[PDB]
Amino acid sequence: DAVLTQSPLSLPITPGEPASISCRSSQSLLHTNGETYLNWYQQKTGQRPRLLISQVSKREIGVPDRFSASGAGSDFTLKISRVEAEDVGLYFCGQGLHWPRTFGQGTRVDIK
Amino acid sequence: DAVLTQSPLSLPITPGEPASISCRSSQSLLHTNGETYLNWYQQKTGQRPRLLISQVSKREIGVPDRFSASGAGSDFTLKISRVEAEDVGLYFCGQGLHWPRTFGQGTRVDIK
Amino acid sequence: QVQLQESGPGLVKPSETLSLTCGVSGDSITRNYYYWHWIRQSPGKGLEGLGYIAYTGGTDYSPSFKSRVTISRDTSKNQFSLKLTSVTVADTAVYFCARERGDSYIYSYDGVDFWGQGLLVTVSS
Amino acid sequence: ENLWVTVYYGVPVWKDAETTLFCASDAKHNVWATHACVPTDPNPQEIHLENVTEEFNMWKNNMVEQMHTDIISLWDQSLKPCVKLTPLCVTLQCTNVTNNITDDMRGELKNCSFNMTTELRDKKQKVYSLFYRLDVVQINNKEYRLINCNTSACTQACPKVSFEPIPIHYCAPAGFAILKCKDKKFNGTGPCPSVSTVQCTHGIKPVVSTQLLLNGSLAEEEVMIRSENITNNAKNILVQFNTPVQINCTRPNNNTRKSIRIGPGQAFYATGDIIGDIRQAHCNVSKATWNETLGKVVKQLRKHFGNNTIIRFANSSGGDLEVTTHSFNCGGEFFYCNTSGLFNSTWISNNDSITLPCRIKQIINMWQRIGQCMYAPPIQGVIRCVSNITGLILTRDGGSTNSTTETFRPGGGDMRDNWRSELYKYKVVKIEPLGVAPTRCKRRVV
Amino acid sequence: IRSENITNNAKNILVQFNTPVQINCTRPNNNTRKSIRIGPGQAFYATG
Amino acid sequence: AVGIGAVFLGFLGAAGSTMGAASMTLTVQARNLLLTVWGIKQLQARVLAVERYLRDQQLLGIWGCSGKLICCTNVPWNSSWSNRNLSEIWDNMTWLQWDKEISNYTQIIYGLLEESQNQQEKNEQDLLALD
Amino acid sequence: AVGIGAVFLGFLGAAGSTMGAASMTLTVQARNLLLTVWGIKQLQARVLAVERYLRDQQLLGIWGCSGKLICCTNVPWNSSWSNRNLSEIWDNMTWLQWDKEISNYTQIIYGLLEESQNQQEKNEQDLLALD
Amino acid sequence: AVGIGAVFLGFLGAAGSTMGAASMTLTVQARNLLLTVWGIKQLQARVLAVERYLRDQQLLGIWGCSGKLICCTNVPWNSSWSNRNLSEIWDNMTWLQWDKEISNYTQIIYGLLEESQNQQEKNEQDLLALD
Ligand SMILES: *[C@@H]1O[C@H](CO)[C@@H](O[C@@H]2O[C@H](CO)[C@@H](O[C@@H]3O[C@H](CO[C@H]4O[C@H](CO)[C@@H](O)[C@H](O)[C@@H]4O)[C@@H](O)[C@H](O[C@H]4O[C@H](CO)[C@@H](O)[C@H](O)[C@@H]4O)[C@@H]3O)[C@H](O)[C@H]2NC(C)=O)[C@H](O)[C@H]1NC(C)=O
Ligand SMILES: *[C@@H]1O[C@H](CO)[C@@H](O[C@@H]2O[C@H](CO)[C@@H](O[C@@H]3O[C@H](CO)[C@@H](O)[C@H](O)[C@@H]3O)[C@H](O)[C@H]2NC(C)=O)[C@H](O)[C@H]1NC(C)=O
Ligand SMILES: *[C@@H]1O[C@H](CO)[C@@H](O[C@@H]2O[C@H](CO)[C@@H](O[C@@H]3O[C@H](CO)[C@@H](O)[C@H](O)[C@@H]3O)[C@H](O)[C@H]2NC(C)=O)[C@H](O)[C@H]1NC(C)=O
Ligand SMILES: *[C@@H]1O[C@H](CO)[C@@H](O[C@@H]2O[C@H](CO)[C@@H](O[C@@H]3O[C@H](CO)[C@@H](O)[C@H](O)[C@@H]3O)[C@H](O)[C@H]2NC(C)=O)[C@H](O)[C@H]1NC(C)=O
Ligand SMILES: *[C@@H]1O[C@H](CO)[C@@H](O[C@@H]2O[C@H](CO)[C@@H](O[C@@H]3O[C@H](CO)[C@@H](O)[C@H](O)[C@@H]3O)[C@H](O)[C@H]2NC(C)=O)[C@H](O)[C@H]1NC(C)=O
Ligand SMILES: *[C@@H]1O[C@H](CO)[C@@H](O[C@@H]2O[C@H](CO)[C@@H](O[C@@H]3O[C@H](CO)[C@@H](O)[C@H](O)[C@@H]3O)[C@H](O)[C@H]2NC(C)=O)[C@H](O)[C@H]1NC(C)=O
Ligand SMILES: *[C@@H]1O[C@H](CO)[C@@H](O[C@@H]2O[C@H](CO)[C@@H](O)[C@H](O)[C@H]2NC(C)=O)[C@H](O)[C@H]1NC(C)=O
Ligand SMILES: *[C@@H]1O[C@H](CO)[C@@H](O[C@@H]2O[C@H](CO)[C@@H](O)[C@H](O)[C@H]2NC(C)=O)[C@H](O)[C@H]1NC(C)=O
Ligand SMILES: *[C@@H]1O[C@H](CO)[C@@H](O)[C@H](O)[C@H]1NC(C)=O
Ligand SMILES: *[C@@H]1O[C@H](CO)[C@@H](O)[C@H](O)[C@H]1NC(C)=O
Ligand SMILES: *[C@@H]1O[C@H](CO)[C@@H](O)[C@H](O)[C@H]1NC(C)=O
Ligand SMILES: *[C@@H]1O[C@H](CO)[C@@H](O)[C@H](O)[C@H]1NC(C)=O
Ligand SMILES: *[C@@H]1O[C@H](CO)[C@@H](O)[C@H](O)[C@H]1NC(C)=O
Ligand SMILES: *[C@@H]1O[C@H](CO)[C@@H](O)[C@H](O)[C@H]1NC(C)=O
Ligand SMILES: *[C@@H]1O[C@H](CO)[C@@H](O)[C@H](O)[C@H]1NC(C)=O
Ligand SMILES: *[C@@H]1O[C@H](CO)[C@@H](O)[C@H](O)[C@H]1NC(C)=O
Ligand SMILES: *[C@@H]1O[C@H](CO)[C@@H](O)[C@H](O)[C@H]1NC(C)=O
Ligand SMILES: *[C@@H]1O[C@H](CO)[C@@H](O)[C@H](O)[C@H]1NC(C)=O
Ligand SMILES: *[C@@H]1O[C@H](CO)[C@@H](O)[C@H](O)[C@H]1NC(C)=O
Ligand SMILES: *[C@@H]1O[C@H](CO)[C@@H](O)[C@H](O)[C@H]1NC(C)=O
Ligand SMILES: *[C@@H]1O[C@H](CO)[C@@H](O)[C@H](O)[C@H]1NC(C)=O
Ligand SMILES: *[C@@H]1O[C@H](CO)[C@@H](O)[C@H](O)[C@H]1NC(C)=O
Ligand SMILES: *[C@@H]1O[C@H](CO)[C@@H](O)[C@H](O)[C@H]1NC(C)=O
Ligand SMILES: *[C@@H]1O[C@H](CO)[C@@H](O)[C@H](O)[C@H]1NC(C)=O
Ligand SMILES: *[C@@H]1O[C@H](CO)[C@@H](O)[C@H](O)[C@H]1NC(C)=O
Ligand SMILES: *[C@@H]1O[C@H](CO)[C@@H](O)[C@H](O)[C@H]1NC(C)=O
Ligand SMILES: *[C@@H]1O[C@H](CO)[C@@H](O)[C@H](O)[C@H]1NC(C)=O
Ligand SMILES: *[C@@H]1O[C@H](CO)[C@@H](O)[C@H](O)[C@H]1NC(C)=O
Ligand SMILES: *[C@@H]1O[C@H](CO)[C@@H](O)[C@H](O)[C@H]1NC(C)=O
Ligand SMILES: *[C@@H]1O[C@H](CO)[C@@H](O)[C@H](O)[C@H]1NC(C)=O
Repeated sequence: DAVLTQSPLSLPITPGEPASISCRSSQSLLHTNGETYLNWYQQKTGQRPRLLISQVSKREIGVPDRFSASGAGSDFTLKISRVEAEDVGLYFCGQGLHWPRTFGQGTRVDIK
Repeated sequence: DAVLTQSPLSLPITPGEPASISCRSSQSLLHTNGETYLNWYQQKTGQRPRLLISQVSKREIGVPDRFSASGAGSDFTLKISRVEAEDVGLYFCGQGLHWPRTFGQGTRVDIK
Repeated sequence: QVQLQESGPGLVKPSETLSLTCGVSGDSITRNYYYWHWIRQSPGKGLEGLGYIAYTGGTDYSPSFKSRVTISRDTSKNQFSLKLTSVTVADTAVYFCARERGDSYIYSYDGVDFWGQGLLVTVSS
Repeated sequence: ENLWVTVYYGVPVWKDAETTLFCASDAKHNVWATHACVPTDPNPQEIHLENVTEEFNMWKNNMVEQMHTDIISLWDQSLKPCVKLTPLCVTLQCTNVTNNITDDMRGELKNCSFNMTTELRDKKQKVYSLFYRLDVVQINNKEYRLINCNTSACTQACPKVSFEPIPIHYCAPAGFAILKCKDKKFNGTGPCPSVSTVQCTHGIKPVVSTQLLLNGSLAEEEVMIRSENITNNAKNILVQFNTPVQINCTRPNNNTRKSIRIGPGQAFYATGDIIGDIRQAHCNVSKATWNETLGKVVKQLRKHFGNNTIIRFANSSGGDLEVTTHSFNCGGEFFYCNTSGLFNSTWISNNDSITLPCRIKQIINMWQRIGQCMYAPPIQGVIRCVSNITGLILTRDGGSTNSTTETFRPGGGDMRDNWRSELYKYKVVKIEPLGVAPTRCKRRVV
Repeated sequence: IRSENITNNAKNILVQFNTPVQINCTRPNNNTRKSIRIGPGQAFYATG
Repeated sequence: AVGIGAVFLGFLGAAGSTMGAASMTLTVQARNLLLTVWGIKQLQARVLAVERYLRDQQLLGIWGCSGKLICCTNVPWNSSWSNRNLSEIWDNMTWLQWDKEISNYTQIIYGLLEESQNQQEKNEQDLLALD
Repeated sequence: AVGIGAVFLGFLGAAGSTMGAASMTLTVQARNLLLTVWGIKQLQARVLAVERYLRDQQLLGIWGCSGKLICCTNVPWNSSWSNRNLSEIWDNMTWLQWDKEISNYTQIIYGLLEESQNQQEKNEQDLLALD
Repeated sequence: AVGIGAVFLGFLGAAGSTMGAASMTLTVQARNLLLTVWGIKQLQARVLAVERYLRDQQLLGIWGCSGKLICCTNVPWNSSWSNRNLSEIWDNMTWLQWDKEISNYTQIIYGLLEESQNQQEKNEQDLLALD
């Protein structure tokens, strides 16, 4: 089973400064066809999940450009240029290559 | 009239060594359009002739690869890279350029 | 595949008309770029081309036999025949019917694709 | 039933072809230009293909020839702006160095003095410099001259270009692709069970060696023996290791550099007076690791010639200094080490380091060129050299039906073998997207 | 006869033959070649 | 995301698959076709790539397919070339093996297509000229 | 001669005009796309222009518009990409501003067009196989 | 084989033949359109040949005949350009003479063809807009 391990577990922050979240996989996500499969999700308090970025570094339509990501192999990170007060909530890093599908334990963001 | 002359008249050989036949023409077979019109034929004892090579060097479909030919202008040669025991019979060289059509006298091949 | 087959009498007396017919199966005589010949294999003297018929109906006879050979066609049944008058003892040979390749406007194709089976005609009483 | 032919564009069909690949690098002076190489891809893609097999066959691929030509082009392009040493051919008066000279180094260095021109054509200057015994001949204190004076005049390597072998990546052009064999036990020839397509090849080190391959790519899981025809003793044998053996080389002489203005804007970097003690240059290698490596090579080499037979190793036969001694330019110093101490043992069925001496030379021609040499300027300070050994180039000693004591012998000449040991996993192919096949589709007559 | 303007005397006249004539030329002197090294890797082949 | 349905693969990724399955990836192969001495070498490589692409496009243009990855022609197949079953080729043979088998008969099909196109063009022009 | 009717403008003269009026002058832009070191410089520029033109032609070739300037497609336009009126885009905007706004979604549209054309080719071939 | 029927001829070998008979050999002429100093010369020649072919294909692309050697257009022939019967041109004239006679009016015909295609393109798009 491809297990995902995020870090840090908790990231206390304040508005107007950058933030970073890291996601690591136990197995390489580079498929035989030369493509990577990783997606970043967001979930507010009591709300349903929402896909933020896809295919490692492909920004979804309708999500603000403040969110960004990059990486390859087994090391990937999510970088937020400028965080706002409405960015609180859990963050997940999913993979769609190895069966069964798995997601990280979850990283929470809250005001310092 | 453009007549064809073959040589040698007889080709007694044994299974194990190559073979060669030559055919010449009195007039130049290189037509004004830049294409030669000489063909090779094989005829068995009491059977219809078969077209082996066309356009000087074109191995007709369904003919063994053991046969080959080359030439240009007025000199042509038919060479067998690997002769077997079923290659006994007459060989005819003809031209489809001048009118009336002519064919060689016919050289017969037989086991020594 | 295409098959050729000649038909007619194998015995003819001397000094009169001689007629042979060669049927065609598997292909149409009105093909875009193909010709139909009549070749005879005489013993010792070699092959001889009596004449041919083009897809357009035009006939062509050799100079030594232009005054004796005649070719006709009948597209309704897909066959062609040859008429030969003033036959002699020297005409005894195996008559074949074959189909060669016409030079198309775009490319050039040569060679006789298929041959018949051959019918020996004896000119003697 | 009726079948109609149709034409398809974009099929994966391919065929062998010859093409001139272009170099690529990180695009970060050195002897290798690197300015003609476009920047490498930030993240090269490797596509592994399933159920396909290709007939790989080295010793005939044009990749090695193209690489050889490229190395020649960069090497020639790096010597043109440098100064030509044409007025150096003069009558040299030399004398042996007797200041703390050791027994082994005795007569190696010769203190030479000669008349040399200056920036003004109306005057000359008297200077002196040190030269090795291998770069001077006697004319019949005594008179001497340079070895290249009676052959051809050549330029000196510029001091700004370093001899560091940075990696280079070869990439196929548009319409072509290079295949890679992912098999861990791939033989020098035959069909590769697992073929994979790649955009650009891995970084190949353009190192220079004559007997022992160094700074190369090691084997994936075991020692591999490569040879076009193992039964032919005249064919070289290539062996690749699985683990490396370190070697430490050094030049303890703390020599200095001296600039001699031989003309307007031209200066000759001669060797200055040696300060401190003088000792012979040498290299070291662990005896335990070398013994284990040799044992593994014997074990892998015995299955090709039989278990009963015993193989033997002997030193070089003879010939030019380039082939009879291992050479490799490191620290801007060309070395020539006597490898007779490495191949001195037998292998019968069923204090902790080895030291070998080396000689330095300044007139290096390289490859098989006689009309164009090169003068290596001296390097100030002490030179230390640590290196990784990856492979060797052996040669069989033709023998009768002895069926024993198979005597092997090190020695390589052409530089093509060095790159062959690195490019054996690649082959360039040409794709043909046009294809033809039948189906039931007819044509809509209008 | 080939010429751009035959009536113009200032223009060259070219003539082409239909049958050729043979010409035999020779250098009967049995000279020898001598090599003189005029420098490093350079030589001048003098007349011996 | 990979699954039990379709698969993406990569450039020349269907070389080991059958013709029927490999025919779905015709676009990926087609979209990837496009110191003075070194400048000459680089320009030579680019020019050669352009000539090859232009030659392929020209061959397609002479036939009755101006531009499309899959097209049909109006000439029947001749068993003499292959004689193999229909389903046995697409579902049990790859493109490389089929290419190797038809390699000795490509020039004939290439000439037949040109002949049929010329005849069709003249017939279409004559048919349209009766207005 | 100039008048109250139609105007001719020049090469890229319709840049300031609206999209509707600029769409009528698509032919002028499309028809104008075609010391040894100096020779290398000129050949490099020529090859670059040829490659760019062939790139655009290849992109049009992959789709069903291999030989026309204006062509329709089957994929619908998702409102999220623009959510703007049809009349306001053609009669109250220029190509430069529209290109600036749609630049963030060009790759998605190109991929959708390519996939749709490939699927349409497979469907047409399958339907044609019946006849 | 040569006979009373058709004739193969050669590349640019039907120049003396009439227009009606030479119009059947368009494919043969179309298919044959494709030390540092010497490299520059050969590269220049190759680039010029490719540019010429690309320009011809571009001209055909602008018109509605981008993928066919023989096509039809909607703009008629004004008598002022040739004022000669139809039979006397195809059955009594060659391409060299017809080309020399129309050489002074080719540019006008080219402009008319381009304008006609542009108008038809917009008319067809407007008509298809109803769907
Ligand atoms: C096989 O691979 C090995 C690597 O293991 C190579 O070993 C390298 O050899 C080169 C010389 O060929 C070494 O480079 C020299 O190192 C000297 C020591 O300096 C040390 O400290 C400085 C601090 O800045 C480091 O930058 C440096 O890397 C060392 O760690 C330097 O003094 C030398 O600089 C002089 O020469 C250069 C040009 O080469 C000039 O630009 C400088 O101004 C100065 O004059 C030089 O950098 C290198 O350190 C070795 N690497 C290791 C890990 O030891 C082998 O050369 C290689 N090939 C072969 C054939 O074996
Ligand atoms: C390499 O070869 C293997 C073996 O042929 C390929 O696996 C095969 O993939 C095809 C799909 O194209 C399978 O066909 C389908 O299988 C399902 C199974 O339920 C069946 O329901 C369908 O009707 C159809 O038969 C085929 O079974 C499968 N073979 C196996 C698993 O043994 C593989 O795709 C090839 N890979 C490449 C890159 O060519
Ligand atoms: C397509 O044509 C090529 C030639 O252009 C054919 O290749 C040839 O194939 C034959 C076998 O059919 C090879 O013959 C060899 O004979 C020796 C002696 O008997 C035998 O030991 C070999 O194993 C081999 O069978 C021949 O070398 C080979 N090449 C040439 C240049 O002739 C090919 O077979 C043809 N393919 C088809 C499908 O017709
Ligand atoms: C630059 O922008 C100006 C607008 O600021 C453009 O002028 C406009 O040109 C259009 C042409 O269709 C005019 O529309 C016409 O208006 C008259 C009067 O209402 C009407 O009868 C016609 O049927 C048509 O609708 C528009 O009025 C006019 N606006 C102004 C303020 O003059 C100008 O053409 C643009 N130039 C370029 C090169 O883009
Ligand atoms: C080169 O020029 C000669 C002389 O004009 C051409 O020969 C002539 O070709 C024409 C056109 O095919 C022939 O006209 C037709 O003749 C047939 C009978 O063969 C008749 O049924 C038609 O109604 C029409 O009259 C013409 O007879 C023929 N011969 C002469 C003496 O004029 C030749 O074809 C030209 N070749 C080339 C390659 O341009
Ligand atoms: C197409 O245009 C070209 C060039 O504009 C025309 O060629 C020219 O035609 C005229 C005749 O209209 C030639 O004039 C000659 O003048 C002499 C002296 O008066 C007279 O003896 C001749 O009989 C002839 O009239 C002129 O030399 C010729 N070439 C040039 C370079 O001007 C051509 O006639 C035009 N074709 C058509 C169909 O309009
Ligand atoms: C090589 O020879 C030169 C020339 O004699 C030596 O240079 C002189 O050495 C002596 C003794 O050390 C000094 O007193 C002089 O001043 C030096 N220079 C000149 C111009 O005479 C040089 O030392 C010798 N080097 C070696 C290693 O023997
Ligand atoms: C350098 O040049 C000087 C000047 O020509 C040479 O000195 C001459 O040497 C010869 C041969 O020993 C004597 O006959 C002359 O009398 C010397 N002339 C002078 C002015 O000293 C000298 O030999 C040359 N070589 C070296 C190595 O210094
Ligand atoms: C100087 O060295 C040479 C070798 O190059 C040697 O033959 C000669 O005897 C030596 N002379 C002295 C005095 O040591
Ligand atoms: C140059 O001199 C050396 C030493 O005397 C000799 O070995 C070599 O053969 C000479 N080369 C030529 C070209 O004479
Ligand atoms: C590689 O394969 C060839 C062909 O079978 C064989 O002759 C050769 O000995 C093999 N080499 C090794 C090291 O297995
Ligand atoms: C290899 O060498 C042997 C002689 O040792 C020779 O007989 C053979 O033909 C050579 N080639 C191959 C492919 O075995
Ligand atoms: C090599 O080994 C000898 C052993 O005595 C030692 O003296 C020398 O310093 C060593 N050299 C290096 C470079 O390790
Ligand atoms: C070379 O020097 C390094 C210095 O750390 C040492 O670890 C290594 O053992 C030495 N190797 C030999 C063969 O002396
Ligand atoms: C290698 O090491 C083994 C250890 O037992 C020893 O027996 C053998 O003689 C050694 N070989 C050499 C060549 O030193
Ligand atoms: C040599 O010995 C090995 C075992 O170490 C064995 O597997 C191999 O078969 C032997 N060689 C022969 C030719 O029997
Ligand atoms: C090493 O090779 C040389 C070749 O000239 C030879 O003279 C020498 O004896 C060899 N060394 C040993 C230990 O045999
Ligand atoms: C290399 O060393 C051995 C050690 O015995 C010696 O015999 C041989 O002569 C040396 N090689 C040279 C070229 O001097
Ligand atoms: C090789 O080993 C033998 C063992 O007796 C020794 O005498 C000889 O000196 C050695 N030679 C070298 C070059 O190490
Ligand atoms: C060489 O000697 C000089 C003496 O001043 C010293 O400064 C320098 O460090 C020495 N070289 C090395 C590499 O230690
Ligand atoms: C040499 O080999 C060691 C052991 O594999 C490795 O750690 C080191 O990086 C290598 N150095 C070079 C320059 O390849
Ligand atoms: C060539 O023909 C022209 C025109 O008849 C004539 O004036 C000229 O004199 C001829 N050339 C020669 C060299 O006679
Ligand atoms: C040829 O030369 C004559 C004078 O000899 C001159 O009148 C005439 O113009 C020239 N040119 C031609 C074409 O005749
Ligand atoms: C030319 O003729 C003269 C006549 O005396 C003769 O001596 C000489 O040898 C001849 N030369 C040649 C080259 O024929
Ligand atoms: C020229 O002189 C050489 C000198 O050896 C001699 O061999 C040769 O025969 C002479 N030539 C003639 C033609 O006598
Ligand atoms: C084979 O080619 C011939 C050419 O005339 C064609 O008529 C036939 O239909 C083709 N094969 C079949 C049976 O479809
Ligand atoms: C296909 O080939 C197989 C193998 O000979 C045969 O049994 C079968 O009848 C053929 N036809 C079909 C429609 O499967
Ligand atoms: C929105 O995009 C989807 C693709 O997921 C498409 O199916 C749908 O038709 C689009 N909406 C409209 C209104 O076209
Ligand atoms: C165009 O957009 C405006 C908003 O500015 C809206 O009021 C108007 O109704 C829209 N036009 C149509 C036809 O919906
Ligand atoms: C050809 O045109 C001329 C002049 O227009 C006319 O007199 C003649 O009758 C025409 N011929 C035919 C056959 O229409």
